[PDB]
Amino acid sequence: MREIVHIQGGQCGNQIGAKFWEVISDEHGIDPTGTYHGDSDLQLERINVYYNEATGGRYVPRAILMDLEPGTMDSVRAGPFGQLFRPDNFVFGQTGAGNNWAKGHYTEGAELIDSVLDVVRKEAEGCDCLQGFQITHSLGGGTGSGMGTLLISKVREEYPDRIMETFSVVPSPKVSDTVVEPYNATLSVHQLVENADECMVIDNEALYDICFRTLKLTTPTYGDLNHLVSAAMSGVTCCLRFPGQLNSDLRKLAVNLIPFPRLHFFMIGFAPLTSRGSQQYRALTVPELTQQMFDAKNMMCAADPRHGRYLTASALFRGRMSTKEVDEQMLNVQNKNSSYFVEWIPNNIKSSICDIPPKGLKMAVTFVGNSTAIQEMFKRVAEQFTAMFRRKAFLHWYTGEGMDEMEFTEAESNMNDLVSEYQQYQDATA
Amino acid sequence: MREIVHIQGGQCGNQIGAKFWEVISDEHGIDPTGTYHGDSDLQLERINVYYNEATGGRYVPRAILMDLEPGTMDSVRAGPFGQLFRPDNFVFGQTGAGNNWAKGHYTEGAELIDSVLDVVRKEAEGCDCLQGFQITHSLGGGTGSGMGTLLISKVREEYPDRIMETFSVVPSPKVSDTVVEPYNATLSVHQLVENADECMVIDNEALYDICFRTLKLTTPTYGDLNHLVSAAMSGVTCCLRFPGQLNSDLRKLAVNLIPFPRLHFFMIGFAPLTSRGSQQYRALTVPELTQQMFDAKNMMCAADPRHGRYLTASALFRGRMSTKEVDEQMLNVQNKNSSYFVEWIPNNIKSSICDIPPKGLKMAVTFVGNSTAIQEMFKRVAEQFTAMFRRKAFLHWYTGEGMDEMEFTEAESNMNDLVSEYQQYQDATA
Amino acid sequence: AKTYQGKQMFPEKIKALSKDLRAEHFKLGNDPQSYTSEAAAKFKEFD
Amino acid sequence: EKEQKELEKDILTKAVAAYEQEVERKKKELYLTNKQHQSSLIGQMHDKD
Amino acid sequence: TADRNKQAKVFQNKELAKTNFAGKSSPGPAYDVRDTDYFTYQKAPKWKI
Amino acid sequence: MREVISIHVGQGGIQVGNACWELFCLEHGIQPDGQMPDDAFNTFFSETGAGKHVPRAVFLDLEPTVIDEVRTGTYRQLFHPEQLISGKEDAANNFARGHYTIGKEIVDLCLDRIRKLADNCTGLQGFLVFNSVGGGTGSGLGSLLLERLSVDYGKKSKLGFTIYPSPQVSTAVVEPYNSILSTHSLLEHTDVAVMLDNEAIYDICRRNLDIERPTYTNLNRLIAQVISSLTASLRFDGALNVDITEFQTNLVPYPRIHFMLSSYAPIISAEKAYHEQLSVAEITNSAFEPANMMAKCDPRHGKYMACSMMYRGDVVPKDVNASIATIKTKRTIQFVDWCPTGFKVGINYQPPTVVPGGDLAKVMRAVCMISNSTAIAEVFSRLDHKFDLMYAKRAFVHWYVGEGMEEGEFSEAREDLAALEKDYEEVGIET
Amino acid sequence: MREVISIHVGQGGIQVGNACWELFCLEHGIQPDGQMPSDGDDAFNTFFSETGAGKHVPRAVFLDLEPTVIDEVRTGTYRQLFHPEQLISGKEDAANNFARGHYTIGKEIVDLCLDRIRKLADNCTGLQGFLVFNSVGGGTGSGLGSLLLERLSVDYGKKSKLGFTIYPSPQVSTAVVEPYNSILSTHSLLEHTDVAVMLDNEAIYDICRRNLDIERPTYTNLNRLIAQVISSLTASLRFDGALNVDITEFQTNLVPYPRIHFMLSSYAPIISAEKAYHEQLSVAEITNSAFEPANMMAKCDPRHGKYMACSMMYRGDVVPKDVNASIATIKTKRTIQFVDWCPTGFKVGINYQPPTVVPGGDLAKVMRAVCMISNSTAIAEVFSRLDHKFDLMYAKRAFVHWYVGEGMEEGEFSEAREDLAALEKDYEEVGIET
Ligand SMILES: Nc1nc2c(ncn2[C@@H]2O[C@H](COP(=O)(O)OP(=O)(O)OP(=O)(O)O)[C@@H](O)[C@H]2O)c(=O)[nH]1
Ligand SMILES: Nc1nc2c(ncn2[C@@H]2O[C@H](COP(=O)(O)OP(=O)(O)OP(=O)(O)O)[C@@H](O)[C@H]2O)c(=O)[nH]1
Ligand SMILES: Nc1nc2c(ncn2[C@@H]2O[C@H](COP(=O)(O)OP(=O)(O)O)[C@@H](O)[C@H]2O)c(=O)[nH]1
Ligand SMILES: Nc1nc2c(ncn2[C@@H]2O[C@H](COP(=O)(O)OP(=O)(O)O)[C@@H](O)[C@H]2O)c(=O)[nH]1
Ligand SMILES: [Mg+2]
Ligand SMILES: [Mg+2]
Repeated sequence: MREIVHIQGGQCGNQIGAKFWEVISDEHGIDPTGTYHGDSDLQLERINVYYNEATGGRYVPRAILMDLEPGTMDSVRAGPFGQLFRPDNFVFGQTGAGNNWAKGHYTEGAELIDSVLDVVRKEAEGCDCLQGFQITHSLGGGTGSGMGTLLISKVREEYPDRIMETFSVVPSPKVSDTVVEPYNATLSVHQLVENADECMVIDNEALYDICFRTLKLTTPTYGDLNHLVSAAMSGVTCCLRFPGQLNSDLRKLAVNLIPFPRLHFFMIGFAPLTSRGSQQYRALTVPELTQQMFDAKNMMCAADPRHGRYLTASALFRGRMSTKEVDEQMLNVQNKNSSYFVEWIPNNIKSSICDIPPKGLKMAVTFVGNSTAIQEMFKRVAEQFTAMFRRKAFLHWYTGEGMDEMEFTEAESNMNDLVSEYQQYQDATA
Repeated sequence: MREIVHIQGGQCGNQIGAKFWEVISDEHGIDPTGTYHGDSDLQLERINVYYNEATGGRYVPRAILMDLEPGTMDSVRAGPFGQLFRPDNFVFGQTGAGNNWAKGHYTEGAELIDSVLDVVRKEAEGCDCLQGFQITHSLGGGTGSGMGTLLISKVREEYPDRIMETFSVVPSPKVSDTVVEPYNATLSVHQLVENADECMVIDNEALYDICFRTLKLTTPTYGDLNHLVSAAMSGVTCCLRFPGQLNSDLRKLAVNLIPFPRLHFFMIGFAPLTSRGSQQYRALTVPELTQQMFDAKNMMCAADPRHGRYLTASALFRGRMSTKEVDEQMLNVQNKNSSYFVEWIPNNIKSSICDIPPKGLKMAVTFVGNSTAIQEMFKRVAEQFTAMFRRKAFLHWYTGEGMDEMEFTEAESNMNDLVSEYQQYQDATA
Repeated sequence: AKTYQGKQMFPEKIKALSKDLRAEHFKLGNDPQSYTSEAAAKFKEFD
Repeated sequence: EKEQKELEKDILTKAVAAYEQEVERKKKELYLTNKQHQSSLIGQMHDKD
Repeated sequence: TADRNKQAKVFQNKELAKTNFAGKSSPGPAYDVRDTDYFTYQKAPKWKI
Repeated sequence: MREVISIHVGQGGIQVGNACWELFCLEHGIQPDGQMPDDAFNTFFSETGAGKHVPRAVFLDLEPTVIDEVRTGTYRQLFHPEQLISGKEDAANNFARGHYTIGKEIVDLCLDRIRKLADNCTGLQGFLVFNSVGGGTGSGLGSLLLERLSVDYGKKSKLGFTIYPSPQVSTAVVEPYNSILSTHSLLEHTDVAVMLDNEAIYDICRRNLDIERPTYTNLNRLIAQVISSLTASLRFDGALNVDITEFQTNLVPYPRIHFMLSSYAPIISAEKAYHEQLSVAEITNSAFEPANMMAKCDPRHGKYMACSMMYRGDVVPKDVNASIATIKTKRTIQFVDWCPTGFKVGINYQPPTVVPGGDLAKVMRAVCMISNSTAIAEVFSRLDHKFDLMYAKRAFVHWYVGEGMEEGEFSEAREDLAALEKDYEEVGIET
Repeated sequence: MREVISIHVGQGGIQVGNACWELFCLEHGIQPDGQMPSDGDDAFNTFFSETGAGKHVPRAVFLDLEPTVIDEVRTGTYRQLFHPEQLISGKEDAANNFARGHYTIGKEIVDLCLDRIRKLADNCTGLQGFLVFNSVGGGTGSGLGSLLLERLSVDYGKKSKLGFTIYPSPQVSTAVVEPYNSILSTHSLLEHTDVAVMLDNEAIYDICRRNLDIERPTYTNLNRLIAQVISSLTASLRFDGALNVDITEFQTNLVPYPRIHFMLSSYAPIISAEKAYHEQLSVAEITNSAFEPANMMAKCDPRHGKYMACSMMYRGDVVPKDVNASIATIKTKRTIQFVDWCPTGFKVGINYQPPTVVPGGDLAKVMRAVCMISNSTAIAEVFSRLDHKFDLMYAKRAFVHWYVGEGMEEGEFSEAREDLAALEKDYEEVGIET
């Protein structure tokens, strides 16, 4: 029941998806051949949320992989747990968007999306009671942002009442590798805000920073960044698959974190994280978790919440713990730092307890917070975008296939509208 | 009882028939020497439908192999299972028609067809109570469409109350092997509508697409294409040879499919069809079967069923299953796609169940659907026909063998009148 | 002719590099856990 | 039904594994067919020379 | 919502070589290569009286 | 039980006729003596009852050197002794001699030999006739024989393999004369004519075969290969068989238009044969290349009426269909408006054979095409212009008139070419 | 399923093509006769084409109007590799005359060459673009190259073309008329090539002498460097990498405007075995040698102008996190300055295949290397000095009678000068600040 399908798009998205299914399968005890070898009966009770049952009793994930380049599949297929995916679900072209939003949205995505949208119907129609969709993609690449945002429109257009999530990676100027990142990122966020129910921003800059500061490992790699995101992804829907004191599905979090319909851009963080040098020195307690929960450096974004005011906060506790400690700690944090919390919404922190902790850690926490500090990331992207656009630089490739300048200007104003509107509540008082 | 006789003509028909008998023989466990070596008692209960008993305890198919050249007949005799056919039933000329409809219907048609009716009359009278006839042939060739269509006319005038079936292969525009295809295809349709009780159209283009995309096999061949069609022919009469929950012989299909006497052109398909490397990820269930069964890609014709509306449809199921599960699927598919089903005829899907699955599978379905979208093929064939006929190209051969151009005018109008009368019900409303 | 001659030159490193860059290198806390629910531990059958 | 469901597991894995050899065998013999057929030209090259 | 055509565009295997070599064919037989053996051989001498 | 009889008249036909018979004998394993060391040889040969086989062919000529060359060669024991018709006085490049003076006393024996062969056959498919058109007995006897066979047998199919003069390379000076007079005979008496001028075959040998000094021995081997590919479906089983009667019913839109030109592929020497793969997709591209046309004509100057290509080897039905659709995509190749589909395709299993001492490299795939195009109107125009120059001052006329031919026979022959050309121009214009 | 076709025209193009094809054969492990040794596939499909059994055929065609260099290839150790009919040779050389190779002789070879190009392109399914090599200072190089580009443009359309031209050096020169045929060739290629690379000979001499410690460099040494550059540029198509970059991801990241597609190259490390192992050659330091001005492969100083964009490729065992720190350090450095309307100006690619070492060569074996391709406003100086040279020559109409009598009109030289002046104005107005 309330099962959800998985869609990953682009080269960056597939890497997230490949590691995510490795994390979930280990949690549910599914071998790379898809045969269940678990120990407890709870591991199979709610396995229909993410998996489908085929002939012979094996389990196959309900994930749809898309791209515009055939190089992507042979790396993910040849990797560990690459045999779980149904070969019929691979849909992608042969040319590639070339880090161009227009190509991935106008001239090639349109011709191909009819095929991928079919298997989306096949997966969604087979569900007895669909809960929602989740999309993984990056906002710095062409096909990831291009086809990725266009699916958001058509999926929403056919399933309006369902819930929608996007784990989007935005480009940061500190670590940037493509000169047209400001262009395609600006256009995507225009279409994303109209359709996505919940959006989550993840930064490579913060992921590199958290690895250097907390984990203190000498050389991070794309495996580490993928795993940190995948750990937080499973925590969001953990209580949906396992019992707990206060179960809280996807819809419940959406209601309690969105005061107004256009404010649905969250930043997430995970705890506890510690280097194995100090792993045996730390003491795992509920007060210990919440201190690292609200740490500014622990956030998966470079937007500092201390530069703004929290609107709403959500905490999902995992493990065997008491309710009184959970309730009292949120109250104490909300009182010790009352300056950082907007005042006309009293007690604006939500809590949930699931008593099946992640493997390895006795207790763990995922944090989802809506704060006014995220506006500065849209601003700094806009500053770069408006700098290049005034001189018409790198433009004839976007305008060479039907796109025109009014689309860029229209995206500029609406994005500027969103940020100006988003800081309205930062200074608003009762 | 209620047995049928098989008549095959032309190079295409003989290859279709040769593989069809091999499929039936394995189904009933009949060795190529005519000795029964089956395992189930049911395999011998209804063997008189297709086989005639002979002295020594061997069975001989009641097939009339007819042609104008000995080249294709010598090949089918040298192949496996070629010793089943009685040598008397091989009737063939020496000169051949050669893609000339006039030659195969007027010059060499009249002088040789006296012999074939002689053996047909012998076979038809011998049986206890005849059920009907079935003919496999190609409309793109001379002898197959020329003498084949005269054979039907002579038989129909002698057996007016019997069932007549033809499995017709029409020439598609994408794949063409003869330059004179439009002429001999148009003339046969004029004669085919007046006499045939049921007509089924097959495409070489559609069969190639199915093998390349669905079966995912690198080396298709005419042996493989004939395999798909052979399974379809065995499916329609499966419940006539074996018991089941709902028995529905060939005549019962006619009543529930043809609303008006001139609308008897069906398009068929078979399921499940899957690649041999991806059959371990699928699940064989009734809901999964009906999705592939109603898919436009699975259909054995180039016409798109979603471009028109279904008048009536019929599905035959083989294997063990629950009737409630089948009935709800027909109801559910009708409600979800009410736009594609004509409204002034409620409950326009017929379901039948037989409890003998095909060898090597646990479930199978056969789909026969009278859809208004089949008018596309008559449109494209006429468009090619009217292009050639305006310049009188390739016409001196037909007028050179006792035919006149007036017959072309009658054929063109009657075929055109078929399309107009057939499109009328597409937009008909209550 | 003197410069270009027939030269003797002679994927494991590629695979080793590829697997490492998707690897963990840092694992997580070590697992002492056994699955048990909160509603099943408190409510037990009594004599 | 639990056993027959498991009884379909070993049948399927053997049938799929068996299918692999025909894919490999056809490729192996095709190379041999071309290898000997190419070597016929070297005979033709010498005869022409 | 996908017809029979415009679906083969999706990549399937290395078997698309049998159907995709000549989309960018640089059309066909547009150039001439007739009697271009003047370069590989030596032309016959032509003599004035 | 299917038979074809081949007629070889003149020196040009006989020497091409010889090269056909090393290939036919080699395919079926028949030794030059004629004794084998199932019934596939029945198309060309005939069992003698015990042992040897004799060809179903007759050689006609008036000049003994070429015939006596055959009767003393390595094939002296193959042909029937009294089916090699040899004369005494050569026609000597004169059409009037071979049609009015010599041919009146020659055909009677010739039709007797044809009758004896025909009565032996039971399923006679048709006749094949070989003759160079720019010669005396080549056209003089060929015109007479075709006219006589048109009334003796009637509806039988006659295929003509002629060798028209090259645009600028020739060995005779009066050949523009006897070529035109022959056209008026074979236009109304031959079901299928093939364009096989010599200059185009020189270019193929120089470019593809890497031969710098081609000879008449080399050319006839190429022509022999085309004959084998054309009739390969009659004696070898295949996936798609095409009979002899399935050429006129598919390549002749109107009775007047029956002139087609052929191409063959691949033709590559062993030095660079398998330095490339020779896929089925590329061999069909080489067939349509204008340089590979066996006749000196440019298909790019006109539309295509109909196309018939025969595949032999290990091809499969998937790949021809993919290749044909590619050709229709091409813009440089344009078909006539009233013919949407114009390809007739046949597939055979027997690969082409290799003759010892030859030049062609052995391959597992081959294709031979007979194409009907409006571009063939050029060859008639250029020969018509040559005839106009000489006939302006009545040169060489006194030779023809003295041999019983009327003065005005040239005038009625010239008008036929003008009538023929206007037919091609009329057909090509779109509606 | 991705392919690319390489065109070699002129003696210099053929000479560099020989070296690059030797390098590719060594890298993919194919013997010079074409046969695979002894007995992981499709790594060669980018450059080669399987014959169906054993040997391979390169996707290249060799052009020249003089057989002196071509016949060497047909006789040398690589006589069994190339297809015999794709090494196309003429009979009379252009003799340093652009008019001869563009109006008199070049029009007899171009049809056959395009037929060969069709016969090569119809056998490929994923052609990313064309690679064309030519030396600009020669007659047939400039003439046939320009005609080839002009015909390929109309015959193909949007297919990318990459030209690795070799402009004459500022003061070091071989011929005396080579300023003349450079102007016309530049005018022809400006509106017909998509990406052009500047590879003048004088700079490569300095790089060799300073790094490889060669006191007498020869044309053989220079060609190896260009071959290594091509291998680094194209390895991302045919080898597995962490952050792949295709050919089409150049014309979306390197050329801000359609008329500005002239760009420089730099390679590092270039070092001999005698001092290769005295340092660790970390990625932090090799990226500094890439931006070192004297290491640029073209005789142009980036310090005299702004930087537009920089697309630079790594190969070896480089880690993505290490690249970012070096890029941040470079951006922090003040001596290198970018245009204001380009906040982010780096495109980085990472590949796993280390640079293969040629036996008997000069370079040592190193675990890491970087190839840098930059676009900058500093390239304006190379045209200005060539413009001055051409003006000095054309002031009193010298050597012109050798061009007028071969079909070129008198006024052709005037139009090319206007094109060069407009191009310089375009760079100046692009480089000006807002
Ligand atoms: N293809 C081919 N053509 C030939 C051959 N020998 C002669 N010809 C052609 O025949 C033409 C002239 O005819 P001839 O071969 O001299 O003999 P003919 O046609 O029988 O006429 P007569 O001289 O009267 O015997 C020449 O223009 C040649 O083109 C040959 O061996 N092969
Ligand atoms: N990098 C490099 N450049 C060369 C080489 N050989 C010649 N060049 C350049 O080529 C220019 C002159 O052209 P050539 O290579 O001699 O020959 P071409 O370009 O075909 O012109 P033609 O001599 O008329 O045939 C000179 O200015 C050189 O800069 C070489 O081996 N390596
Ligand atoms: N977390 C993570 N990010 C990646 C990975 N590979 C690439 N990226 C990011 O994705 C961005 C480039 O996106 P791209 O691959 O072009 O997206 P695409 O156009 O959809 O293929 C870069 O800025 C990288 O930071 C990975 O394996 N893991
Ligand atoms: N399904 C199928 N079709 C075939 C086969 N062989 C030929 N055809 C089709 O039949 C057409 C030719 O018809 P033909 O054999 O001449 O018909 P006939 O004249 O009656 O013998 C071709 O276009 C093929 O597409 C076969 O084995 N199976
Ligand atoms: Mg003679
Ligand atoms: Mg030179």
